[PDB]
Amino acid sequence: LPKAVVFLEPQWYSVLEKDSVTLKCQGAYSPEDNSTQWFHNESLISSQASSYFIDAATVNDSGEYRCQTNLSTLSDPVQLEVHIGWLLLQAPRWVFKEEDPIHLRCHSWKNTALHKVTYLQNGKDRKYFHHNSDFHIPKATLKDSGSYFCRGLVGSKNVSSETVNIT
Amino acid sequence: APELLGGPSVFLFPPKPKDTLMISRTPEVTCVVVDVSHEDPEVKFNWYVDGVEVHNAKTKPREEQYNSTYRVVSVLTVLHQDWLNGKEYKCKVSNKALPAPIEKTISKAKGQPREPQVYTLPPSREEMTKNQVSLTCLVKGFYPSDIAVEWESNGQPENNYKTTPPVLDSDGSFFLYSKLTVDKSRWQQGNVFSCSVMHEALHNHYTQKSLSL
Amino acid sequence: LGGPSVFLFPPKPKDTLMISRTPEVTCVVVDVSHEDPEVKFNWYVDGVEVHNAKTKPREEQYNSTYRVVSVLTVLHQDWLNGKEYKCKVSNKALPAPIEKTISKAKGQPREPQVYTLPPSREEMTKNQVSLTCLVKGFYPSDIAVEWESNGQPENNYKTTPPVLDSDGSFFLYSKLTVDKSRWQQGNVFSCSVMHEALHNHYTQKSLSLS
Ligand SMILES: *[C@H]1O[C@H](CO[C@H]2O[C@@H](C)[C@@H](O)[C@@H](O)[C@@H]2O)[C@@H](O[C@H]2O[C@H](CO)[C@@H](O[C@@H]3O[C@H](CO[C@H]4O[C@H](CO)[C@@H](O)[C@H](O)[C@@H]4O[C@@H]4O[C@H](CO)[C@@H](O)[C@H](O)[C@H]4NC(C)=O)[C@@H](O)[C@H](O[C@H]4O[C@H](CO)[C@@H](O)[C@H](O)[C@@H]4O[C@@H]4O[C@H](CO)[C@@H](O)[C@H](O)[C@H]4NC(C)=O)[C@@H]3O)[C@H](O)[C@H]2NC(C)=O)[C@H](O)[C@H]1NC(C)=O
Ligand SMILES: *[C@H]1O[C@H](CO[C@H]2O[C@@H](C)[C@@H](O)[C@@H](O)[C@@H]2O)[C@@H](O[C@@H]2O[C@H](CO)[C@@H](O[C@@H]3O[C@H](CO[C@H]4O[C@H](CO)[C@@H](O)[C@H](O)[C@@H]4O[C@H]4O[C@H](CO)[C@@H](O[C@@H]5O[C@H](CO)[C@H](O)[C@H](O)[C@H]5O)[C@H](O)[C@H]4NC(C)=O)[C@@H](O)[C@H](O[C@@H]4O[C@H](CO)[C@@H](O)[C@H](O)[C@@H]4O)[C@@H]3O)[C@H](O)[C@H]2NC(C)=O)[C@H](O)[C@H]1NC(C)=O
Repeated sequence: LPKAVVFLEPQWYSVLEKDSVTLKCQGAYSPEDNSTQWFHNESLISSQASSYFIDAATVNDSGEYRCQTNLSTLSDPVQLEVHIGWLLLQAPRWVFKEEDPIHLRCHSWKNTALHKVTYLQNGKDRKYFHHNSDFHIPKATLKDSGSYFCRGLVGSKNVSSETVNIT
Repeated sequence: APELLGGPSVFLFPPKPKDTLMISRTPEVTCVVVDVSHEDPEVKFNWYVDGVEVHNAKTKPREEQYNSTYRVVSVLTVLHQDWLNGKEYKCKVSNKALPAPIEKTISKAKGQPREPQVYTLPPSREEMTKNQVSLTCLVKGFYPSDIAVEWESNGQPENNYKTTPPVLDSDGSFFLYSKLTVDKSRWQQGNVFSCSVMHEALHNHYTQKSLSL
Repeated sequence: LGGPSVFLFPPKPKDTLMISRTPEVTCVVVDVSHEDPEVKFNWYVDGVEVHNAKTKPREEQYNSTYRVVSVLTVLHQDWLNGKEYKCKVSNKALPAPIEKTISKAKGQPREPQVYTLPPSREEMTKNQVSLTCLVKGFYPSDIAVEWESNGQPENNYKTTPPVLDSDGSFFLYSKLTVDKSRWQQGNVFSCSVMHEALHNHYTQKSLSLS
């Protein structure tokens, strides 16, 4: 028997509260009764949805998410990191090195409108933006070893994102 | 209408110097909150007296619309000594329209408290040409900047007068002037007046000085 | 919003009085991207374009953003007569140009009355002495006051900022200190007052013992 696999939608592993997440348990089921089992930190939860939908993401919805089915071994695990804030720096992984444009998204709580956004590394402004927008990098470079965090203007008040380590 | 993308701000104001100094006056610190979401009003506050909360009594809202948005305020009757002693009053506003709560913390300025000095100055001869002289009383060498001032003539108080706010003095102390507008006569006819100065470093949180010809 | 911002500054008050001084309203533009650093300034006085009237620009880099500065020199009269100065900045990332006008405070002015008020005996105890000089009934708040003691610019002397009176004018003191000895053993001084009134926007009043 194969293992079920859990996918995220959207593909952001770190998210803000109020955000919407969806964990889908891809795979095959048994033609006779096909229910799915979801595991939060190796524990259950209202077991069914082939797609457990996390509608209003909060901190607790955080942890390891795994899924199973009448014809699959326990899925591999998937981590959902949920934080409290106005902004959040996103990216599939922070451990980067070569051939891959560093994708950095500055996200705003409830997706409010963020403007005059800066992207920083080591308390130094590395990139400015009139209107909020992702921060990519042409060709991946070993010269991207630092601590990042974005911030901008939600309306007319300032907001910042917790810092992160782009290793 | 007013779009509000952004955490309705919070402002906290201390209490009036007199109210703090007069043991018969109730000094109340206020946590004003503006930009309250039409579609998400009323907030929960949290006052932390130097450390611990104080839900009991010490509370007082009463919503009130405005420009095109609401405005809630939290009054918190203080403790003369406390305040006048350094108690750091914290307020924490929480609207379901913010990602989290906002914490404003205000407290009596820190520094060697200083006892003022009130001097009353008679208008300048060159002003006699006017139809109202100006009774001027100074108030130097004190700290903090908090203080009140008034004018006693005899049995009953004055109105026609203005005062400049404290000004950091060359010696880390403070000072100010309060000019009194009386009529040419009233002064000339030799009447007497009193600069009423209320500050903390006062023998009884009160001093005085009369001004006559 | 979101884009470059614009701030307009006025001339220095003292610069607007001494004709020997050169006034200038400044129009700063911030949040100028490195993508569209092109900033087009258009200035307008009382409605017409000043064109150049000798206006000057050029750019610099701060945050990781740009800052441009055009600067129009203001003609004393003009300024003082209340002419309005408009600045129209327009960037590419700017949906529609930003206009900022600035102008000297509206309304008829008032001749500031100055009176020197000698210290008080009550204070004739301490070692230093509080000399004072109030100025009242002047408009607007555009005023500076120094203290000529001996054809010099004395040190320790504080002045308060104007305060609105009941009239519509303002007033402000200016306690000037000096060791006792000095004043004590008979000496003189004067506070300098500058407003857009005074004969030559200037007047001085003396104060000593006796
Ligand atoms: C619609 O709703 C409101 C009101 O509508 C309209 O009302 C008319 C009358 C008009 O004048 C406008 O007010 C308005 O269009 C509107 O405004 C509200 O939000 C703004 C900010 O967005 C608030 O602005 C703050 O004001 C305080 C001062 O507030 C008091 O004092 C002023 C004196 O000018 C009064 O006008 C107020 O009514 C307040 O009254 C006080 O009430 C107390 C109760 O007892 C009393 O104790 C006080 O004595 C009394 N005052 C009086 C009447 O004498 C300022 O302090 C704020 O400044 C600080 O923040 C700004 C940033 O905005 C900084 O630039 C500035 O430096 C200050 O920052 C502080 O600096 C110090 C150092 O100096 C630090 O120590 C502090 O820590 C730091 N604080 C910070 C930022 O952390 C600020 O200007 C305004 O007061 C609000 N009005 C109300 C209801 O009070 C609102 O914006 C509008 N909606 C929309 C579309 O936006
Ligand atoms: C990134 O960096 C940019 C540059 O900021 C840099 O500042 C210096 C100090 C550095 O150390 C760092 O701090 C930083 O790298 C940011 O630009 C700033 O943007 C903000 C808004 O986002 C602006 O804030 C408003 O500022 C105005 C006016 O501010 C005056 O005072 C400050 C005090 O330091 C000065 O920095 C500033 O230059 C302004 O005055 C000064 O400059 C004038 C023009 O040069 C002088 O006038 C001229 O003087 C000449 C001689 O000196 C001559 O006499 C001439 O005739 C005369 O015109 C002036 O003399 C001098 N100081 C004074 C005043 O005497 C405020 O009024 C305004 O306040 C309110 O704001 C709210 C909301 O905006 C509004 O509701 C109110 O109505 C008011 O408007 C703001 O505080 C700030 O001015 C910008 N700085 C610069 C470079 O001007 C940029 O924003 C940053 N990027 C981001 C967004 O992340």
